[PDB]
Amino acid sequence: MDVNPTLLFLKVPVQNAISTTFPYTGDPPYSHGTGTGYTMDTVNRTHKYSEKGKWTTNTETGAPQLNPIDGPLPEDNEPSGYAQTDCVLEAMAFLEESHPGIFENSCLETMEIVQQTRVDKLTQGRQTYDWTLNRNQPAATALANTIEVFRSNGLTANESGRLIDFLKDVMDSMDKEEMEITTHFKKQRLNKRSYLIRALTLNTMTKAIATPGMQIRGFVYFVEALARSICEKLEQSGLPVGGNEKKAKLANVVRKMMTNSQDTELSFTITGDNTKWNENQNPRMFLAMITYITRNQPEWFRNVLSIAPIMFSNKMARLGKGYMFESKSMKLRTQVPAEMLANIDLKYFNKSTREKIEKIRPLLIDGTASLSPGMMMGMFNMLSTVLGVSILNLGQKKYTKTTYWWDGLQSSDDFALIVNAPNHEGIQAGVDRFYRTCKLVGINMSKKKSYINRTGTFEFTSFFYRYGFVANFSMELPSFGVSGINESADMSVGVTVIKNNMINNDLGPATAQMALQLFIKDYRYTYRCHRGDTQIQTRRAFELKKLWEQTRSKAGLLVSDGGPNLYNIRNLHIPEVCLKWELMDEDYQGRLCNPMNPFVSHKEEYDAVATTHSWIPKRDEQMYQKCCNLFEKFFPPVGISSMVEAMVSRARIDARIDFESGRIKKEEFAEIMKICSTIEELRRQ
Amino acid sequence: PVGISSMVEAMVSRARIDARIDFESGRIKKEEFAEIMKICSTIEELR
Amino acid sequence: MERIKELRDLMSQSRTREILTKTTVDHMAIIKEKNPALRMKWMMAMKYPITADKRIMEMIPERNEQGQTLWSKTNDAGSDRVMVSPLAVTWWNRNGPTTSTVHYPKVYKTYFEKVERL
Amino acid sequence: EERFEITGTMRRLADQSLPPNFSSLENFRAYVDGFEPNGCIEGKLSQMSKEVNARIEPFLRTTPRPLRLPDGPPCSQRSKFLLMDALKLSIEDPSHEGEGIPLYDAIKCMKTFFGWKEPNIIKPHEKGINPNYLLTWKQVLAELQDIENEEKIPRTKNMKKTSQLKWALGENMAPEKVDFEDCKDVNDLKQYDSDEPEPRSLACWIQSEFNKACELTDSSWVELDEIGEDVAPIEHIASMRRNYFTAEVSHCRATEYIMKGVYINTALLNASCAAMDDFQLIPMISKCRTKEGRRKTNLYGFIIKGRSHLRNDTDVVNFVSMEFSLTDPRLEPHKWEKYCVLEIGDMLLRTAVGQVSRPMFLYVRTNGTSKIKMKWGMEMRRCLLQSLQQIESMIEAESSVKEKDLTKEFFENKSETWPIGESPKGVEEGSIGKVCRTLLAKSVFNSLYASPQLEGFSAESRKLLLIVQALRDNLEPGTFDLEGLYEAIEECLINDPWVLLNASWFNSFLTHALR
Amino acid sequence: LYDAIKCMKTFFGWKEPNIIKPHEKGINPNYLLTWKQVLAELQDIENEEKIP
Ligand SMILES: [Mg+2]
Repeated sequence: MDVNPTLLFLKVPVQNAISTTFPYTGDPPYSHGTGTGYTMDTVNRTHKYSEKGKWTTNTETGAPQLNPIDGPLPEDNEPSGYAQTDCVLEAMAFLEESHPGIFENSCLETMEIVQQTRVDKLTQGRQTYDWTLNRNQPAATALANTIEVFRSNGLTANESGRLIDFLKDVMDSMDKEEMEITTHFKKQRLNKRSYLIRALTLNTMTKAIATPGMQIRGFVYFVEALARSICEKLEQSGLPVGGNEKKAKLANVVRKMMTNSQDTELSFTITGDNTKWNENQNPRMFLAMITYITRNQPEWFRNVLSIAPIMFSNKMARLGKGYMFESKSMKLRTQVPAEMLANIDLKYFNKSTREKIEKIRPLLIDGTASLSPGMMMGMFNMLSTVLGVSILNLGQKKYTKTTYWWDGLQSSDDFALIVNAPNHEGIQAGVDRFYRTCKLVGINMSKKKSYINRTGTFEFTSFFYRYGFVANFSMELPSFGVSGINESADMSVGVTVIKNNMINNDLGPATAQMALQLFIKDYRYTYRCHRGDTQIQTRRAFELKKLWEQTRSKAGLLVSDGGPNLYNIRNLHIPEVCLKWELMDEDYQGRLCNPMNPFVSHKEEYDAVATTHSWIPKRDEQMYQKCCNLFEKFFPPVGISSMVEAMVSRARIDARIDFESGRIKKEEFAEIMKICSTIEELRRQ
Repeated sequence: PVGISSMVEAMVSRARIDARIDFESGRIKKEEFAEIMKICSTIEELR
Repeated sequence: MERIKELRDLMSQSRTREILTKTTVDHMAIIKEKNPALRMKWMMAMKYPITADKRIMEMIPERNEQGQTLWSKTNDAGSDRVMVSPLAVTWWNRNGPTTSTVHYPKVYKTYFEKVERL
Repeated sequence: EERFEITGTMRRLADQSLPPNFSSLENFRAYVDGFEPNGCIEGKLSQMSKEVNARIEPFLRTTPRPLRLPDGPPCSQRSKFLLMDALKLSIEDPSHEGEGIPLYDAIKCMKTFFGWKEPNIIKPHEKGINPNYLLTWKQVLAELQDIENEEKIPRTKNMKKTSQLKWALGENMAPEKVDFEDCKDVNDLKQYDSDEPEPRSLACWIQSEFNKACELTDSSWVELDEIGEDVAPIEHIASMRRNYFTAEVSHCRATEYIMKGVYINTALLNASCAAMDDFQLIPMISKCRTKEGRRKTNLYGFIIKGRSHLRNDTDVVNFVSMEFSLTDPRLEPHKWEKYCVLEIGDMLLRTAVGQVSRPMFLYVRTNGTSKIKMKWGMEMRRCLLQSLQQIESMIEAESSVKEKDLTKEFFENKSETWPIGESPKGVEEGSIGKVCRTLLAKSVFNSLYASPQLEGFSAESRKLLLIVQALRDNLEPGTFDLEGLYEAIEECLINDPWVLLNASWFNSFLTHALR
Repeated sequence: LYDAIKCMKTFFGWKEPNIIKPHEKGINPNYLLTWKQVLAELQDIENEEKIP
């Protein structure tokens, strides 16, 4: 017998054991695909789908900009950027009709937010492009740097607290011809044009395709904030709802389309996935959506929300760091940057790389590639969902005006569509009508990724529905191991980490019990705190056994005092000290918690009681400095070479150069070469 | 002292190290440092 | 001539010898572990990884019954704190002073209330 | 009164960030403000080409072809350490329990073998200096005896930085960084040629390696800690599932591989941060309780570490990996592409049917790893959780339809009912126990041979599986670009032996799935 | 030396040592200090970089 796990699916249906088709369950050790070559393919393909549109030269940027929208209808099934303003607005009009007040009410809620929201909020987030130092950085550091420039230039409104005021500074920053920053080391000077490029920049990383600047990020929040309040009011929107709360939505939409359905009426679900979602739908279209939502609203609110799409329609994509080269014989390697990829020769590259550079070079302006059409991944997730839902919305019996009708679920690019009709030809029609109505707003269903079957089974956001049941398994298990704070904390954290993965990440109990076991195993090994009754040898073995013998109620003892692990599914929310509180001996508890103890620090999102276990760990000179000072007598060297063989190598070079020019005699040259071979015979052994 | 080195060149090597450490911290004078370095070169010329 | 004769002297002392053959030219500037999980495992290997007030030396003994050292008079960063073995924490929890622990259910009420529901 | 203003640089961008025809944000604003729907969609639908459609090619029992696996020379072993070929020198270490010293555990193991021959090369590394691999092994044997010369015994060993070691660990093979201000014009300077990785064909060994991974051993490879007494109903069901599974996985080879993973990657990372610029000898150790139950230490071979001044998680540590084996490398040489194998001694096995002398080999290869890839190997116990969750999730699902928990039936059913393998006859079934170990082996190999090629093939094949499932459910399945899906699946099948077997496993299923 | 330490580690019953029947013609506190010194110096080997 040759073992073949896939033959399971002969007995078990694929939805039941879908858990077995996810190879890793956890982040793998590569996540490759964010090179400079990869960024230029995004820039090219983004234009290639949108290539029949109007080319303009930007007045402020001086950048070639493509506008595919209100452009020529597609005659092939390849991805089209050519959206249709009249169609988008109509989809958004019929949404507000089908959900009366949704926009007006959701604006009122968001007008409450935009004021109350604080600059503090902006520090939370992934990698950011820091335009201050022309690098990617942590979010909080990128803001501190940005306010330091805005403090140096007359832009002190940010120091009021609220976010809307920080934006008011970002607005005024564009109008200013100079932009100066005191970089503590040097006053640093950027002209209005070079500043504007960096304010509208997307930069690639090694931790998404590319992160945006700190200027643009502010507005993106308030837009997604509006896009949230909308999604919240839509049944079809799969965002931003919780874990088990979402499995319901799958059950609902089937139960809706299957109870009405009589004998005749067919029902097919299509497992949906939209192709090149970000590269097609154009910023100008999001501006068209926002302005239609915020009609009959105050101008200030309309404006702040309008800013994000505008910046994204004028944006530039920096090409990471650049290309790395290598000489075979010469044994060199050199990194040509992005800045000097425009002013560089084309003849050095390979066949695949040349064409990619020859296509993008028209767009290349100041070491950045102009990208007016499309977007960068996971930026307007929620707003893009509204647009998606607006096309699902147009599947009501009324809007179709036919014997076929549709409903389903949408969340960003992933979707699920249920089409009903009295016969097969009817279904085929309903599908086409959705597929094509989608093309008019820049939504290109992936024929490769997508498939269709009779209603009863489908997938949506990796929830695998099969006749009313969705399979239950965690797709990302966390480090079950020690946290490295101290005995007291790590226990709480470790036990908390498992509970949280059960409630959020849909982790099964049996798996959580084993998860708990592997934590405790690591915990006891790390802190040498193996149970008191065991025979294992460490330094602590003695102390813990002496305590074990002394102690009457041993179930009282904490795991860090050689006690038994009392945790299980039910307990995991309780702190250990609380859990075992009643079972502790009076004197043990007396010592464990006595705050006169020398271990706790200053006598006084994890929950831990302060005990003796709440301790704090730690963070010749003549003979190291003696070797380093003799190195200065040789160099008032080769990087990889050690100290002695970069000292003995400098000696023979000065020996043979002082022998030619005539500084030392034949006697004093022979003495150096003799001593230089006594040092080499001490090294080898 | 190093394992491979002979008795005399592990004795003459310890002398120059104590000579230049007692010259910095200031235990022996310029006269008593020059005398050690002179004698340490009379032992090396017999080897 | 004098600098190359001096290099032979330092290679006869076997401690200065192991600073010249190990250390690299690049890693002389550093003479002049982001992941805390390992850093802890690393430190728990050491004799004395835990820091405490100097009063510990008056409170718990230097060695236990088996003659294991519980603390050492070592230099800590900014003040007169000393280095302590995890043995000391266990030692305290079996021989320390007993104060009245009636106020801990009431100080950590926010935490303890999770037990009352179960 | 809140008051937000678009002027200057922003207004000119606002005016340029509109549809074509609109030259002014305020003009456009007015169009939208006073926009009312007039069947604009229904209109532009009729305007659009009928060649723009989503016609449904129906998926029949006849439409799906077997995946095309690439042609080329046979694929090579790329695992860090040996798997089924691995050999271990074992000591029974009863009285001393708990964390000891690995260096001495190794020397103690080494001293149980008195069959070392004059080492000679049996199958050399085509792209390597083979005499260096022999000298390195001699240096190990040498430096291990030199510890019994030292007045005071050391905690760890640091190998002397010889030529052969400096070579193998790639010392002074890192090319020089040249400021482009200096090397402006160089007339033989070409980019880091990310070559099309030359395609390889699926060899047999990968299946053999996996077959052996699913087997039981005479050794408990995992000893899991205690747990709170069960109270709630879920806790009783949970513990039942866990223990049943933990029982069948306990002695499975896959779990030995998990331990080999943890111990070696752990020991390599500790050395990589402790002795940064020393060539540390790092013994390849595991531990197990025997079938009678005595604590037994195992030495698989040695790893010598290079310089490890590690700044990033991606930063590399070069190492040499000398591993004992009984398997003759001349039987499947295509496997040992990356290895230079020596013949280093003879083992004697005086069995029931007489005396059997077998030769002992040493699979030596150059290799490297990073903090991220070491951590990966250190966290290989998650394979147990991944394996249990698959078993747990299936039971949860198969129970849903009946409404009653099937945990006990599944495991107690002493009839072999799960289709899990193939033979010349056809699909052979096995025990739930065989399924547990099979699913564990899968999680372990998924870790050991982790590649983006796998990630892709997993994701794209999943679609084709779910389509086939719909065909078996008689749910009139249909595709939109089926040839497109295949091209995406097959795009992942290049040279990785693991992803190639998984594709063979697919074709193997797809034939039986349509009957 | 190690055969002894290995034996010593099989016993986890060491009390705070006190004199039970003294040597009439001897300094008894010295006999107690010597035993404490043994226990002490045996643990100090597991402090040394290289074990003797
Ligand atoms: Mg989908």
